[PDB]
Formats: sequence, structure tokens, C-alpha cells
Amino acid sequence: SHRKYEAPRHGHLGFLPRKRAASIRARVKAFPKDDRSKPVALTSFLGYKAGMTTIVRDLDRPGSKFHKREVVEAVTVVDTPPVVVVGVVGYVETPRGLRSLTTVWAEHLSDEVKRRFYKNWYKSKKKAFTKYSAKYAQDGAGIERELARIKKYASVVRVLVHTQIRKTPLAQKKAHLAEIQLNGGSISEKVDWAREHFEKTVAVDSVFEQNEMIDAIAVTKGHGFEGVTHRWGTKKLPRKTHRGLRKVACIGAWHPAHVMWSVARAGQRGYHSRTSINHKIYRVGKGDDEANGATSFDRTKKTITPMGGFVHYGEIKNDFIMVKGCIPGNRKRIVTLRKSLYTNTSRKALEEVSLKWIDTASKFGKGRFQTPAEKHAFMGTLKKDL
Amino acid sequence: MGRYSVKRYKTKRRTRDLDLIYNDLSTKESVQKLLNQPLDETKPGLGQHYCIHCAKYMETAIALKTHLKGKVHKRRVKELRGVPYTQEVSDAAAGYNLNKFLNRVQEITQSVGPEKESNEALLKEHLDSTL
Amino acid sequence: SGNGAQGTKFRISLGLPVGAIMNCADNSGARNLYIIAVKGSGSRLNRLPAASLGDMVMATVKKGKPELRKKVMPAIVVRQAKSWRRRDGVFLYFEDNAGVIANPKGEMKGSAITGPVGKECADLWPRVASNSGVVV
Amino acid sequence: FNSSIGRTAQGKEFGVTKARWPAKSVKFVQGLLQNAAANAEAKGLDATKLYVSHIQVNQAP
Amino acid sequence: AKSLRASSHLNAKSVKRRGVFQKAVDAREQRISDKLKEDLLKQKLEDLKKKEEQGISTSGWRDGRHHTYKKAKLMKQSKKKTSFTRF
Amino acid sequence: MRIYQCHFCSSPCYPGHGIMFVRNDAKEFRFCRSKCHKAFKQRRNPRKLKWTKAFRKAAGKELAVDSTLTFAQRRNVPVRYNRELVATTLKAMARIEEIRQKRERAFYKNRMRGNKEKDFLRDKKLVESNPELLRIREVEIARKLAKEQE
RNA sequence: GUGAACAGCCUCUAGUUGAUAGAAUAAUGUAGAUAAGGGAAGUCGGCAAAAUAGAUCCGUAACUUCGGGAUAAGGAUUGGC
RNA sequence: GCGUUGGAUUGUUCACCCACUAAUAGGGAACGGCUGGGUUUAGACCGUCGUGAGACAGGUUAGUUUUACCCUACUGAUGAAUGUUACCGCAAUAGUAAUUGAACUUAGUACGAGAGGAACAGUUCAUUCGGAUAAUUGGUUUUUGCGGCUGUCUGAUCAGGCAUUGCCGCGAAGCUACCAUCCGCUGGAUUAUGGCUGAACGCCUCUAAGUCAGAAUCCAUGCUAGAACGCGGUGAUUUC
RNA sequence: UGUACAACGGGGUAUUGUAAGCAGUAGAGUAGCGUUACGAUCUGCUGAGAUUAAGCCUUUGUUGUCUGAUUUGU
Ligand SMILES: [Mg+2]
Ligand SMILES: [Mg+2]
Ligand SMILES: [Mg+2]
Ligand SMILES: [Mg+2]
Ligand SMILES: [Mg+2]
Ligand SMILES: [Mg+2]
Ligand SMILES: [Mg+2]
Ligand SMILES: [Mg+2]
Ligand SMILES: [Mg+2]
Ligand SMILES: [Mg+2]
Ligand SMILES: [Mg+2]
Ligand SMILES: [Mg+2]
Ligand SMILES: [Mg+2]
Ligand SMILES: [Zn+2]
Ligand SMILES: [Zn+2]
Repeated sequence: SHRKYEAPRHGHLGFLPRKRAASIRARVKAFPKDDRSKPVALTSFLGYKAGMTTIVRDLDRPGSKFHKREVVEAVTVVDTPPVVVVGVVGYVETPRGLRSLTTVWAEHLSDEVKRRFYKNWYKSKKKAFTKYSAKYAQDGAGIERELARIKKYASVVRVLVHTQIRKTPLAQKKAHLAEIQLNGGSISEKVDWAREHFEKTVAVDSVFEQNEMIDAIAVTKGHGFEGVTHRWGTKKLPRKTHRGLRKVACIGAWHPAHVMWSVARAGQRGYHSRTSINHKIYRVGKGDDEANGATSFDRTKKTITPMGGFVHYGEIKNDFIMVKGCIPGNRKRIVTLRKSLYTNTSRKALEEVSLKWIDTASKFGKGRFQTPAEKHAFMGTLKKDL
Repeated sequence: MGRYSVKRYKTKRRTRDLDLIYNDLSTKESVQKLLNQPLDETKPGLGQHYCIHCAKYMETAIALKTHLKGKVHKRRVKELRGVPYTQEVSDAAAGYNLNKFLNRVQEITQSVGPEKESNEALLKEHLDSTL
Repeated sequence: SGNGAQGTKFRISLGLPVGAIMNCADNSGARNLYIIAVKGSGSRLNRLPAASLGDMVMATVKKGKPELRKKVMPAIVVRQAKSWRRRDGVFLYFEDNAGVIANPKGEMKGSAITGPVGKECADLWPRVASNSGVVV
Repeated sequence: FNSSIGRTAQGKEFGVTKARWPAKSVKFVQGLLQNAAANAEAKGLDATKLYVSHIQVNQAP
Repeated sequence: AKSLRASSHLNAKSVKRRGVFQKAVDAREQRISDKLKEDLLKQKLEDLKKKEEQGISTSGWRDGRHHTYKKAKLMKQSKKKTSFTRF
Repeated sequence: MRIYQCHFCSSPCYPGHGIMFVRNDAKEFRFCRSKCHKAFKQRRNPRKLKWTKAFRKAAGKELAVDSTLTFAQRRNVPVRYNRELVATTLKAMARIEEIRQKRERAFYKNRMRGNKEKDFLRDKKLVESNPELLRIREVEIARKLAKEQE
């Protein structure tokens, strides 16, 4: 018979199955619609999540209770050194979908991106692309023919780029390689742009700017095997219930004589691909700026790095993106930042952010000081200083 | 964090502050008002037998006398001796409003202090005589 | 967000579920208020309706005048002991939970409020701000 | 005979997932191998060209 | 309340979207394109300064390797009768 | 936006840090840390806890009265905005901080003078009182020097 | 030794060091804890936990077979030198 | 499509009251796992009947049933083979998600003797749900990290053992909370209905042929997985 | 055989709360002859001392290590 009291079901059936992701780098499932009138532009970028900190923002939002007032907000820092363009891929349209027609690589690749092709780098003879590089000799026939094929037949053009992971504090030396779609002029213009940008770097301020809404695509933090109570949010059974209280009391009481796919079960939690949208960029910081952590209100000469560095990550020595709130994934994980798939129609997409203060206290404890000079000034002279 | 401290210093089980008690003891009118309280049916001892230092009601005058002949009361009386430690002291220690802190300290040393001491002495002799 | 409240209300940590008892901060004769319902509360299985600072509740007077007791009246929460975050950048809390008796239009029965009043409640309700002597 | 056995990466050499390290069985088989090698050496056979052409285990009482 | 898929709300959103939001998007895109061109020019200048110190038919097969591999693949498919399009 | 000082230990309280408690007499108590907040709830004495600035100032560990310590106070009478006054204030703050640090260093050096004399007297008394271990030391050094020679 | 104490805890004489082991630290369990604000709204039902506790002093109602009830209840205190 | 509540009451509730709420709609998959009523056997008492053994018009109280390691289903996790190995991708199919209220302005305007009193367009918050996240606040402590306390033991100091994590205070890191913070969209085709042209039927008619709009509906966009017997592009391919 | 890796060491960043030893004229008093003896505790050397990756950051130092086994062809 019918359930006496209505209640929404536990969990979202559209995020099934709750299995481990296939790769640590989350796939970009959709790119913004291409407009042939616009100039050539990349549709996404790669970064490494460093950590989180706190800001104070001077809010300009008409109609809000916090209009012309200060708000304290949490932000996420993504280390974004420039990426390197190493290839181009052409895609044609078929009754069975998009199909890759051909790929053209640059003549010279670095060891950072060569390591992506090896499971045992230190024992290998490092022969990858050594015969491909010989096709650039005597005017580059073959390379020219494949570029002409992409110009003649492709409907989508993607550029193959890789991260400069040596600039990060990461212990990993193997770089991450990804396809980024080119949205801009004609197919020939995209191919010419990619060819002229082979072996060249693209910085993050040549893809995004301040006050823009972006999407974060990443694999969430893993948690291993988990029970139903924390995997799905079910209510705990009463105390000393037989065979356990962290369960669902009745997984089935009705005719089908099966366990339904819609019933909560214990299993893997975390390490799933996730795409969250509409994260506002608060700052695009340059790595060569001595005071990229300072504002017009806060005159302290300091960088974005907190005292002692980011916990489990290290210092920020390159360009960075400061977006508000939180993004999926944990610290030091590779993340993909995507352009918005539509023209956002909210006023928060048009707001201009002015920051009054950036927190740089230590994240390794109850940090009270923004700089070591401030800490020394407050404490005074220690026994070892004299 | 531990259960003893949690269940003693819960916010709903909080006690009156030392600076408030010092302000109560500083002025003679406040001491007279606290000594002559209206009869309240919700208080122990009908609002009578009130120790001002500890800010505590007793059920009987004999209970108040035993409380006065005790180390807990002596501990509170010793605590209520010096500067009351308001926020100005911490500000001065940080280096903020130092002149205001110095003016407050010299006012306590000159005017408020001895008057509070004389009020305490009169209260002590009154309690000794009546009890 | 209630009738008589001035404007929208941003979310505050909930401190007072149904069944809680808070002090009465006005001078109408009540000593404490016993919460029986929360105005504008949501619907969810097993979840208790809970009040926060600036919320209107339905309360019965447990201690106070006999004529004042044995009836249900609207009240406005003006102090809570559960810490809540101000958007200026601090978490804060009071010593006690306290409210005042009002009408469905948000007008005070008494003429004055004793003790501090939260800025959120005072800015939300114009009559509380008119009768408040101490606002934070 | 492998129901409810743990899995290990050392089974990938033989294209399996379930493999173990039975020390007692290995010791008994090693003793028999050493004995067979000794018998071949007594017969005069080339020790570098010997291979296990037959091995059979059945159940004792 | 009106759903996210409500027709009149979506129509009003489209009317708003054609205006200031699209204009701001276009201005941002132009600025980003200018910065990308400047970045490429700066890399060219740095490469030139570094070198200062030191100083089409698409028909047929792609290559012989591709020709051999594809012909062998099609021959194998014909021999094993595992072709998608050819009996 | 303002940097507050902890009620218990006088540490700076930056936005979004610590916790505030409001009393019945409208007195705000800001604490930089849960440590200070829990000490206050336990009603401990910051003038008796050694790790506090109140204790250090009371006991004379660091200087408390100086000209460089009278430049900061709450301004209840505002002044009209002036760009050159703001620039002058920004330079003056750095100069005042540098001078205050120099005077704090001098105060600590004056407090810690005499330690070398005390340590020397202790070392001399120990050397006088331990003759046998010194003989063992001499034997060990002589054997090591003989080993180096041969 | 502590302590009212053949209680609990630690030690001397004497006697043991036996009970398949090793490596990791998922879910669910068995045994044991802590938790902001509220305080029985949970549940058939305060089930279970929590709270109380030794000793000194003050004080102690109805009822009663006058023997009790009674450690009624309710309060103040406890270290070291 | 999406929601449909929190409680009181057992000298009975085959229900009834209080309140909140956008609303507190009806029902099926049983009635063809824990748990209280109940088939509750041996103990006991009261009532009715019986000459009696006893039975009942009845009332009260106390009373051991204890899988899973099997197959399948479900949730997650590996994996042989089609030259080998590696990187970048496509997308058949399967699943799919957002919801409701209030506020500013429109405006004390339309309307109205008055009393009263809207909405579209433009903006701002919140309820329920969902997915994350740990900068801050709170919670947690075998970090046995630092300090302290009782009893005893190592002659005392120092440094330590034991008290089934001895006890007390703080406590980073990690984990975690509507107890913390962030984020959650836009194209085609339609229903009821309103129409256009227009016969049947020399009037007429939204319908017959044809056609315009139009619902939280449908199919897509977007989101999750990726056929382990679906596929493509690309790199390297062994000197005994 | 190297912006190589590791074990230590160093510097930061954090947690706690002022180490051991020595000394004083501070210490309720008491005992012997102003002094001495005992004396909870107080004060100074001393934000000292201890811990700090085990899933913190960093590194011009010291000492070492760099290697075996199996299989795969159109
Ligand atoms: Mg969650
Ligand atoms: Mg931290
Ligand atoms: Mg329920
Ligand atoms: Mg098993
Ligand atoms: Mg609790
Ligand atoms: Mg109940
Ligand atoms: Mg219930
Ligand atoms: Mg009794
Ligand atoms: Mg029976
Ligand atoms: Mg509108
Ligand atoms: Mg001990
Ligand atoms: Mg017509
Ligand atoms: Mg597949
Ligand atoms: Zn007292
Ligand atoms: Zn503090």
C-alpha cells in the first residue's frame, strides 16, 4: 500500500553510476558554440589547484542588502603557468558523429611532454617522435599535406597543449596533455593560428580576464568504500538495531522480487568527474608581480602565498587565477577551466570585483600574522636574535 | 572540550564578570542597593543574604557566614583587588589607546580604588556585626 | 519572510527549535517565552522547525502574569546564544536566547526592550529598532 | 581451487588475478625436483637439457 | 513559481541576452584577442633577441606506412569476413 | 575593514578570524583564537598567563611607555580627506615602526645585559669544582694528539 | 602504601610471561568515548546514557503501629604549607 | 514535471484537535528487516457458570527462537583474447534535476462612493532538494604534541613505569556540519485553449485539405557512465 | 651519474606555555644563637624548553645509492 508520508528520494539519479573515474583528468564533454565572426580564441585552459584563502570585497550590487558594504568571501587559488602548443587535430562530421581525421605535431617536443608517452622513462631510449621529426625536412611535405587535409575537410579544429609542470612545486615531472577547441574564424584561419603557435606558450590572461564566469571541470577527492548513511544521506537506524544501524532497514518490500537500481547501496564515494559552472574570477595574478597579493586598500607589499606556503602544495611562483567559492577536486590536482557555454544573463556576471584585502596568514595553524616582518614586529626580540 | 569544563562553563551557565562586580563594589549607592534587596520569591533566601563579591545568594544567614569563613570567598576577594582588566588594557598591551589606558589606571589608583576599599571595609564590618 | 518585516532576510544559523524556552526582553510582564511554532518554516520529514535571530515565532508565556499566560502570541527573537556569521567578517553570539512579544503586524506590546538587540533583528523590524535602547 | 582468494599484481605474468605463495607445497616439490636432478646426474643425462615432461599430484588417504 | 523551462521567462531572458550581456561578452572577447596577439608578438621578440646571440593535393595515401597498414587491415577484414560495409 | 586586537592576548584579529562575544552591557569581546576564547570562558587571568602581552607589559619584559607608542589611538573626530595628508601618514607610519623596533631592541639588550658575566662565573665555578674530569679530558686530548702525530 | 576497609590502584617474597602468527587500517559490526545550539520535540513506553555519590557542618515535610519515615528534601565546604 | 509537514491525546484512536505551510490530494505494489497490538503453552489473582473435574460474558499481570560463507538480483572493484605497447579522442545505449515563497520597483497606479487594491517588463533574498568544498567558525585527538593532577614504584633531584587510551586543559594535521561556504541552463515540437484561410451545406463554421500561436508536458541542449566481443587519429616498435 | 634520489642536518611555519641548574633577601611563621636553620610559594637568567610530516613549506651542508627478475613481433 501507499507510503503514509511523502518525502523526496535520497540522492541524485543523474549522477549514476557512483564509480571511480576513468582518468585523473576530467574530460571536457562540451565546448562553447563556435561563431565564425569572432577572432580566434581558445575555449579552455589547464591549471593546478593550490588551495583556498579569504578576501574582503567592496560590493557594488544595486537592490541588495549588502550594497555599498563589505563582505568576506572564500576564494580558490589555481596555479596557471603558460601552456605550450604542440599539436593540432581535425574533426569531420559523419552520420556516426565527430571523427578525427588527422593530427599534426610540432617538430620539437620537450621531455616534460615526452614523459606522458612512457610508463618507465628512466629505462627507455627516449625514441618517441624521433622519426616523426624527420618529416619536417626539405620544406615539410607530408606536414603540409596533412595541414591542407585539415583545411579542406575538418569541421572542428582542436589544439593539443601540455602543462609546464616543472614550474609548479609538484613532485611529478610528467606533464598533462589535452585538446582545447579553437573558436574563431574559418577552418583555414584556425589551422594557420595553430601552425604559427607550434612550440609557443599561451598565458592565462590571453584566455580569461577578470570578472568573467568560468566552469571548473575536475575529479573530486576520493574517499574509498563508504556506507549508505554518508554515501546517500539516509537516516541512521535506532540504537542497537540488529545487524547495524548505518543501513537501510528494508531494501525491498514489494512485488518485483529484486533489488531496484534506485535503492541506496554501499560503495565508492568520491573520485568522480564533475563539472561546476558560473565561478567568477576575482583576480588574474601575474607571477612576476611582486605585490600580486596586495590591493589598493591594503598597501602591504606581499604575494598571494600565505606564510609557510600552501599546505601540501608550496609557493605560487607563476600566474594564478583567483575565483570565488570552491571547485571540485583537492589541492595539487589538475583542473580544467572552461569558457561559459552560454551568455549569462545575471547581474553577477556583469559585476566588477574590487578587492580590499587578501588573507595571507598561515594555513598550517591559527595564523595571526600576514607577514614574517609583521610577526617579528609584534613579538619583538627573541633569545636567539641577541 | 572536556566534559567537566564544558558543563561548568556552558554559556547558559555563565556567571557575573569581575569588572561588573568591581563596578558594583566601587560606589556606595550600589552597595546599599545590593544589601537592601526587594523580596523575590524566585531567589534563594527571598533575595536576602547576597554575597556581592561572589555575586551569590545564600538560603540563610548562617550559610552566608560559613561562606564568608571560606577559601572560595577569600579567592574571589583576592581576585577583586587590582585593575579590573577591561579591553583598554589589552589595547594598551598591543600599543593602542595607551594614553587612555594610563588615564584610567591613574584614576583607579587615585579616586576609584580607595573608595572601593572603604566600601569593602564597611561591608565587611556590617556583615560581621549583623551575622 | 513574515508580515511586517522590512525587506528580505539573509540566512542565519538556527538556534531555537520548537520546544525551546527563551527570556522575555520587553516590559509587558512576561518572564519567559515557550516556542511552539516558527513562522515561514519549511516542510521536511522529521525536521524540527527552528528559529533564528530576527524570526517571528508563536510563543506561550510560561512564567509571568496569570492574565498574560494560557494564550499563544507572536514573538520576535532578538538574542540567541548560537554563534552566527556576520558578513563583515566575524562569528558572534550572545549570552542568552531572548525575544519580545509582538502583534502580527510586528508592533511591540511593551514600550521598551532591556538588554542588547541584534543588528539583524533591529534592521528587519522597525518597531524593535524604535523600542531598542541598545543595538549591539 | 581458488574460490574467495585475494588478488595480487604478481599474477599478471601468467595472465591471472588470483595467485598465492604456498611455502610448504613449494618445499615438497623442490625436494622432489632435487631428487630427480640427482637421479638424472647418476644416469649421466645432460643437466642443461632436462625439462619436466610429466608431473602428477593425486589425493592420498 | 515559474520553472527554469518556463517559456515567458526564457523569452524575457533572450530579450535581455541580446543586449548589454552580449555587448560585454563581445568587448571581453576583443580585449582577450588583443592580449593573445601581444603575447605572441612578445614571444617572437624574445626569440629574435635569443637568436641575435646565435647569429597541395590531399589525394592518395598519407604515406607508405599508412598505405601498407590500411591495405593489410582491409585485406584481413575481407579474409576474416568481419567488414562493416563490404560483403 | 579594521584590524582588531585580541581581548585576551592582544594579537591582531583580521577579518574572518576568531570569534566575538557580546555581553549584556553591550561590551564586545573579540578573540583571535579558540585558545583565547576558551581561556576567557574558563575565566583565567591574562595578567597571570605568561604568553600574553598584558602579562609581558605588567612584568616589564618589553617596554610599555614611549613616544612611538602614542601615535595610535581611536579617532572619534574625523578629518576631511586630504591626499597629501594621506601620503604623509603613510610615510610616517613606516618611520614610526622602524624607530619603535630600534627602541624595542635597545630595551631587550638592556634587560639581557649581565648574562655573559653570569655564564662566565658559572663556567669558572664548574671548572674549579671538576678536577678529575679535566684530567680525563687532558689524557684524551694528549692521546688524540699522539695519534695525529703518529 | 593509599584508604573506614580482606574494596579499587601500585609494590616486595614467590610464581608466570601461557591462549596460531605477520602485514595493512575500506564499509558493516563487537566493546569504549567526545560533541555547538536546543533539551524527550524521539519512542508504544526517558529503553539506553547522562546527572548523584566519600567525609565535616547547618538543616530536614506529610504520614505513623510513636519504633520510624531520614542519607527525606535543601544548603556551605574539602589541596599545599 | 515537481512537492504534499511539525506536534498533543490510549480510563481506546476502525480517530480527533493545535499550528505551520504553496499545499498539508487520494490510492496501489501486503491486506484476493526492527518494533508495539496480536495465535502469546507451562505460574498467579478477581468475576460469571458448573455438584465436580473444569469451562468462560469476561478483567489483571509475568513469560528463550538463534541463517548467509551458497545461487541470483543489486552496489562498487579487477580481468584473458584477437601483432605488441602508449597517448589523444568519438558516442550507440542507459540514466538525468531542480523546486517553491517572499521582497524592491511598477505604486498606493490600473480599478473603485468608499473600504480597499493588482500584474507584465527591470531587480534582490530565502524554503525544499542536489552536487561539491575545508579559506573561516564549530565539533573531534593515539600527534599520546605541550603542560598539569591523584595513588604507587625506581634512595632524593632529574628522568621515568603502571593505573585495560589513568584523569584534567589546550591542541596542529586530517576528517567533518544548513553548526561552515560555494554552484545548480536553453532550443525545437505539442495539450487544453485562442485564432487564420476555407469547404462540406450558394448561410455559416478553428477542420475536412492547409495553417498561426500556446502548459511546470515531450524530444533535444547541458550533466553522469562509456559497448569490458562499437569505432577513429597518432607515437615507438627489440641483435644473438 | 643527475635543476637525480634518499637518510640526516639547517632555515621557516605552527602547538604548548616559561625547561634543567643556579641565585635572591621576596616568603605566613617556628627553632637555636640582628644573624643562622626549616619553609607551600614568588622572582631572575627564560615567549624559555620541548615537538614540528608521519599526507606542512623550503634547502649552496654531511653521508650514501643508482639493481635485479619476467614477457612481448604485423
Ligand atoms: Mg554533504
Ligand atoms: Mg589549516
Ligand atoms: Mg518522524
Ligand atoms: Mg571472507
Ligand atoms: Mg550537545
Ligand atoms: Mg512525544
Ligand atoms: Mg512522534
Ligand atoms: Mg519520602
Ligand atoms: Mg497462562
Ligand atoms: Mg517579473
Ligand atoms: Mg605520578
Ligand atoms: Mg472563414
Ligand atoms: Mg570500450
Ligand atoms: Zn563571597
Ligand atoms: Zn588571542
